[PDB]
Amino acid sequence: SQPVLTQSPSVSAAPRQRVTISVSGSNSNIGSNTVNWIQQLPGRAPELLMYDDDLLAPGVSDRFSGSRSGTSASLTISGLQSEDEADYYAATWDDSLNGWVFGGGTKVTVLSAH
Repeated sequence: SQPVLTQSPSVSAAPRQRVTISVSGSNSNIGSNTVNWIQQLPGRAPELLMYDDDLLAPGVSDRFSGSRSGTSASLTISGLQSEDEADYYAATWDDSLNGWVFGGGTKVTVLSAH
């Protein structure tokens, strides 16, 4: 009974680098409905990060940006910081199911030299 939206896989990346997370859906969801991005920090509850495709929730760093076109969307993290290490989830409405649908989550791991 898997998540309906398809996100790109979990990724590791170095501090200060950029990462792009992709999600695809279909006409019934992302095709005609805006996307929210949810961030779940380690040991914390999920929180809203971006909403209505490209808007920053209160308190969210301007290093995040979002986009949507056709049946896909993306979240871009610029100047990656260790505090960005988290699970990221796409969410949207689906008119054929008459309910909210979600991606499976993308973990962003931030590299450390130890």
